[PDB]
Amino acid sequence: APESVADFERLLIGNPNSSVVWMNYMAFQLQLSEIEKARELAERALKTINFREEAEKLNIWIAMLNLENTFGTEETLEEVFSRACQYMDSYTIHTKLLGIYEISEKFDKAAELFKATAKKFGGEKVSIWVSWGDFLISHNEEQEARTILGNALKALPKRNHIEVVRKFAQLEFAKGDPERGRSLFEGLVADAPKRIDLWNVYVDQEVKAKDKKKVEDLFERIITKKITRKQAKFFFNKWLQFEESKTIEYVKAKATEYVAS
Amino acid sequence: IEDISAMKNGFIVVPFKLPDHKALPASLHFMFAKRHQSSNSNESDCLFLVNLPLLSNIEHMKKFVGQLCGKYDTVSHVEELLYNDEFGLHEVDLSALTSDLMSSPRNTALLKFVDAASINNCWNALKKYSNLHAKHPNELFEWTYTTPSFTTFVNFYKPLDIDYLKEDIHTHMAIFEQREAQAQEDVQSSIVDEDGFTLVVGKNTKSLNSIRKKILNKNKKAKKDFYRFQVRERKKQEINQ
Amino acid sequence: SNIFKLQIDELLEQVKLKQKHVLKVEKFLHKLYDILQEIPDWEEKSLAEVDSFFKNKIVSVPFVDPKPIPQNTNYKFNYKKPDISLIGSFALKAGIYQPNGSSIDTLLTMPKELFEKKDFLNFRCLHKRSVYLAYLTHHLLILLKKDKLDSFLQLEYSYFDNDPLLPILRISCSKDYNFYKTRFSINLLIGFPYKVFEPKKLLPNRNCIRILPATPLYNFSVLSSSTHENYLKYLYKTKKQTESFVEATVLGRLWLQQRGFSSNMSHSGSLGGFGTFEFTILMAALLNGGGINSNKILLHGFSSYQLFKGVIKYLATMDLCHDGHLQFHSNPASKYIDEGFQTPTLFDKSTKVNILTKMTVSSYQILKEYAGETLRMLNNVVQDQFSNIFLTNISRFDNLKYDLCYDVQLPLGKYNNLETSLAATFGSMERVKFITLENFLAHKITNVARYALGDRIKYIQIEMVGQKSDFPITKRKVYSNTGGNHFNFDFVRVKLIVNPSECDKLVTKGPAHSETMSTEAAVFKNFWGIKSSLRRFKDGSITHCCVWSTSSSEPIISSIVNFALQKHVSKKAQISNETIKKFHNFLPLPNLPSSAKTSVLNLSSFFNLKKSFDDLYKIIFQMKLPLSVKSILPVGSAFRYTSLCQPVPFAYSDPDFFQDVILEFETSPKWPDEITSLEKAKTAFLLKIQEELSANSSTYRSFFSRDESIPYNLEIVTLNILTPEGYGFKFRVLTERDEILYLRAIANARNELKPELEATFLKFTAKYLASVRHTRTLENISHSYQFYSPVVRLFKRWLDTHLLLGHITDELAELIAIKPFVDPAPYFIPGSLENGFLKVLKFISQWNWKDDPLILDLVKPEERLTLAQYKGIQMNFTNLRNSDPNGTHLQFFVASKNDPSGILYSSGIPLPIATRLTALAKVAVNLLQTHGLNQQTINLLFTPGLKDYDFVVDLRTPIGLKSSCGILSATEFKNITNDQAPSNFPENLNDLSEKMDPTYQLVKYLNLKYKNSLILSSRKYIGVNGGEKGDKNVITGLIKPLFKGAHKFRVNLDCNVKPVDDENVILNKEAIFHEIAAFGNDMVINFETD
Repeated sequence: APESVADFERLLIGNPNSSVVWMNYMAFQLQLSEIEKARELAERALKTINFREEAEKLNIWIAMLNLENTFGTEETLEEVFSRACQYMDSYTIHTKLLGIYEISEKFDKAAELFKATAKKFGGEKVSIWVSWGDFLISHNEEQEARTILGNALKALPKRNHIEVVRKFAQLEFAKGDPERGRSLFEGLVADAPKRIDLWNVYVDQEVKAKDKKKVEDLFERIITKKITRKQAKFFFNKWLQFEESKTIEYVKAKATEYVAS
Repeated sequence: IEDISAMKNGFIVVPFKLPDHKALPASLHFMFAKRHQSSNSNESDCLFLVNLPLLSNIEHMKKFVGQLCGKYDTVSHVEELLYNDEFGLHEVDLSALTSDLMSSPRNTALLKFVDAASINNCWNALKKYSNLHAKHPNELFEWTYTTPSFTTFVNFYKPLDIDYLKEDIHTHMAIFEQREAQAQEDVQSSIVDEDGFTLVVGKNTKSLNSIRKKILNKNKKAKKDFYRFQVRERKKQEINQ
Repeated sequence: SNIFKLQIDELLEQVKLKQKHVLKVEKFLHKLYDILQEIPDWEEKSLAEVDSFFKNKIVSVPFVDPKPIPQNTNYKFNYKKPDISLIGSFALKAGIYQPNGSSIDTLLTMPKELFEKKDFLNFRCLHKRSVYLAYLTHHLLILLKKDKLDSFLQLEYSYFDNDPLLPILRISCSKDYNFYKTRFSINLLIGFPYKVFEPKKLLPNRNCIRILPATPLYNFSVLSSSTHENYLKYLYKTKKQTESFVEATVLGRLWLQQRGFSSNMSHSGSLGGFGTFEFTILMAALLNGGGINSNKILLHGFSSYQLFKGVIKYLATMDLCHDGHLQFHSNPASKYIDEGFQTPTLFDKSTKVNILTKMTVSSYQILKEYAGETLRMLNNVVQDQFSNIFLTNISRFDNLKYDLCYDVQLPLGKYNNLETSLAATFGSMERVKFITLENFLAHKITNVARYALGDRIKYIQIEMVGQKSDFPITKRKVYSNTGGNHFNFDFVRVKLIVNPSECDKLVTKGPAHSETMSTEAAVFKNFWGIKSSLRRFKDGSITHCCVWSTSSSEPIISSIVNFALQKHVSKKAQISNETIKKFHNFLPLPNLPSSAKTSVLNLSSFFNLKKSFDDLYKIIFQMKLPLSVKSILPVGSAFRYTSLCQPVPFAYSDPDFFQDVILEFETSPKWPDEITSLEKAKTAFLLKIQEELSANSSTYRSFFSRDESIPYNLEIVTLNILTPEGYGFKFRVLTERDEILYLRAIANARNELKPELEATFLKFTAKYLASVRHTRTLENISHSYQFYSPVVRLFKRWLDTHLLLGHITDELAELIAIKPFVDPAPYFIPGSLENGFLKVLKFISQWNWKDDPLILDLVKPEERLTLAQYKGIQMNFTNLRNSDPNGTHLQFFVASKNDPSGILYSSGIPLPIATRLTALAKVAVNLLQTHGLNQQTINLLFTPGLKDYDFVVDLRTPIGLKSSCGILSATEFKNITNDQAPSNFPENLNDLSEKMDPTYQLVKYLNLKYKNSLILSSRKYIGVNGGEKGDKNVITGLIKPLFKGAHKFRVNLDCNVKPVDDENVILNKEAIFHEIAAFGNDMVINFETD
């Protein structure tokens, strides 16, 4: 077991590239609460780590900002945040910052950085917006995180405007409102029918929101379209083995009837 | 135990043969395999392979995948060994790092195909290859250790042929001065903006990238007298001291 | 002016707390002199019957030479109860806790009633002293045996300071009443009465013994037996005056025991004689003056540090031996009288004694040199070297404090067999001034070594080993078969430190030829016999001289001392010195005309390629470019006298056959912009220069070769030329643009890619820019430090046999070898190859890394590095390795004036290689202090130490390459290597791959391929280390501590993979070693795992 300082440096000499060992040496000073000495040891570590390993340099920067979020204060948090955004990727620094700021329970910086970073990297992605929407629904801002759709559609180009209503309908079916979520999903089914993923995952999210009468109407209302054999096997098995998991006789009839017409 | 032949994250264990060392009687060079993707023109339908043989170049990969093609009816469209870094001499590009243009994974040689069905046929063929090597070690699928490694690394004291590098750097200078004069003429010809804004430029500067990087790298007479609020502060001085 | 006294107080707390081992032993010696008090008288009884009285006893009487026959012993053989005094070391408080043992001083001066006015002749008063001792030890032994404390004591007859004239009674204790956990040898000594006779017999010009060759040694010895009590009266009165004496003299005795100067004797052939109470005596003599006008040298206004500095200044700037010496009288000024007595001298007129006549002329000479040397390294205000000046015992090794050693083995047989076993004198006039056989041979051998060498060495020291001042109770004498004789020495250490500028000068010069052959030419022809004669010179002088046939393996200093031994002191004794020849064939001997007869201090090969380079220089300046040459500058290892082949023409097989020359054109602002384009323009200039070279002077030939010693530039070639005088030069073009190109590449690189491009720029600076001032400075200084090229060449062959050159760079090895030269303190500069090499290995075994930088200034003796640049170097070292915790990737720190960064040559080497070097140095100094120097010792010092660390390959190319590298293989015939010598250039230049080796750069390629799994090494001086045929090479590899076992499989593991579990992988070690041999399929022959 690592106890002494020569033992720790022996671990780091015989093991250069394992973040297990690196955050063992960091968490020793974190547990001894000499965390400013851990700050100067961190300034050792970021410049003594090998520079090829992108995931491990992510580990050491995530661990440094973990120190500055767990015990530091905002005027140095923005400093190491600016240095992290300069040295490595600003966007993943933003995402780990948002997760760690809501872990350390500071809305007074978390909501503002949600706004600024969804402004920043939300014109080329969607996750920096939908993490904000899921966070606002989780902290009871349902209509505020439903009003984010106009912000997403004017932030992004045309290419994933299907995907923004896709993801906000995902979180609305997760813990928002089911019929208002179907009022979001109507733009999906009005825009694109020929994308066969949206229908299947929309009825699967209907299953996981579990309004069983509209489940028994939605599966029965897809099938009147041009359904090919793979799509038929998919929707067919996701209804029949779910009923395995008043209607079962009629869909047993439709297991044979819609082979004909 | 050899029947363990596939790892967690889709890695396909690929063993081969080794030649005869005069004192060695075994012979397990191990490779990995995947099928990864991206929409750009260098990662679609592509494969990693790790733990490369020394000087893995185009021609024995040609003959090896041709052996698999003629062996077990896989189709393959091989063209080039993408991002072959085995020694580690091409990570940071100095020329692109300080140039006007010609601008812009350790021992993982990447290789992409033309047909995704061909690369899937070689994927199924390679998984069966991995498990047949696992089953028997004597009726192998094979890349025999053919050596252009000698042809590029026992002859390296060669005088580089004089007429060849003559015409080579002749062509290099003949394109370099062309794009250089083009860049400088484009700089100090005339730059108006979308609106009316003529750009200030040097007398003998050469690149918009140059003036861009120098504008990136470039990122008193008050008086202690003379005013009546200053005679207010100095009378406060001359009564406090 | 601050912290050296903190170091002084550190020495005080190192030395002090003496009470626990002065109180109990002062109680024990109190009981002892109580026993001496109750020892009663023993009246006059005749000598011829106390012979029989002591005959059958265990106390056979010791004697001074010779035994007193009763034909004249008509002296008063009395015994009375003498005067006790408890003086000296344990009364003036100068006790270091040495594990060897501090001394003690208990005085028993003789009573007034057992001598006469003329007792002071023919040493029968010393025979009285010896029989006085014999009865005192008999009486004391029966008293201590009835007092039953013999279970841990043992008494022994010793000599007072190695003098047979004065024997003493030493007590050694061993395992309630016992004292054995520290210092030993509590001795008692009897002495003579205080004031007896008027000082004519006390003068050093007395001899009353029969037919006047005076006896200054003996009238000093009896006067020091008597009158060392006024001196401690003087010591006590200055002790009552002031207080700095005790710390000043513990410092003085400390430094003198580090230098090996204890106060026994150098007349008997041992380094010493000067000691701590002599140091006291000169400090208190310089108290009341010191000047010629008795100007006060020493005040107690300043403490021990400036007391010590003034003492060493006075001893270094005031001669005692040959011109001037100190005078003082205890009863009273002190001045500096003008002449010298050809011996260490200082006169004390109140005693008429010569206190510095315990050591000899060469010992005083080397001590005045040590005064000057420690004065030089003490007066400087630049750095602090208190551990360099005190805390390293330089007396531990012989060839480390000295430069080379001879061992004369003289089998004389017997004292009667002298007359046909040795050619020295045998006379009343030599036995009246010399105590015994070793004394007259010592003084004769130091005078004939002095006259034989003269202006050929710095200093000589003679020291007979096998000597001991130890002889038992039952025995009358040292009764010891000392290897072919029965005299108290085994064989003669002849230790030499040399002026290195005249070692291999093959003619020493006597006086010229007058017609009347005067006495100097006479004694020259007598001393040199049949060999020396008078010769003409190119000046036309007719002068007396002798030819010294210089050999390679033999320095002619050994031949001249061989003749000066076997002509005068003996005619069949022999000389042992085998170390020099033992490594001189470990030096590589080039194929040169009469190269065996050439010296090692000859540089004719380097001058030959310098002449070839200069004609190339003229023919490259006298032509026309489109852009002229600003300057070419060779930077080659041959141009700085370092390369392992002493460079013979046509010698392709050495990988550094191709020397490198930088050349730069003038500052044309027309250059291409990006780095590949500018280095391609440099290739274009090299294309033009070799095109005109083959156009005009086709007797030179040339080709191009890619270089990859700088990373990430793919298009950098060098121009190699073959000069018809027979040499090969690389040419690399430098511009004014590459430096700012690398700096702006650094500036605009991505921020996680900074330090690798910084490493690329550091390699560029080391290869192009600072390398020029590097080779300039040390090539300029090698002509002032003449043994530099042999010590670096032997160091580099040692380092390639122990397999480090594949990581370390040759300029770094060069800097580690210049470190003992440009700072040799406390030692000398090395006047020989062995002294240089073991000074190197002793230093680097001493040297640490964590708190230890290495600052050196490559300056001339007697532009330097001042305080500000010193502090800047130490400060960037300080912040460098507090950023770097323990040396994880930066091990050494070599900083000069030409590189205050220090990280230029130390970069790149792995921690196992650096720790292996330091461990090998500590193993070598361990072997040196344990086993001693020997032929098998040196062979074990050049053993491979292959260690079987995981990996051994045995490699032999299809040809042998030592006749082709030009190092001849000690053959009986030179045409055997001449017809295989490659004195022709190969026409198609592609064949140099098979006329040379691929092993070094293939190990380079494999190392950079397996940079994080195993580090590899290969013997890059192929049959220089690989035996005699010139074919044997190895490949070895140390595996990382990360890959001790199977590891969790990832994508960033980046190694040689073997899933032994679904989650765990390990090396296919046999497959990768097989692929190594598959790459070297024609190169490999044998392979051994583990």
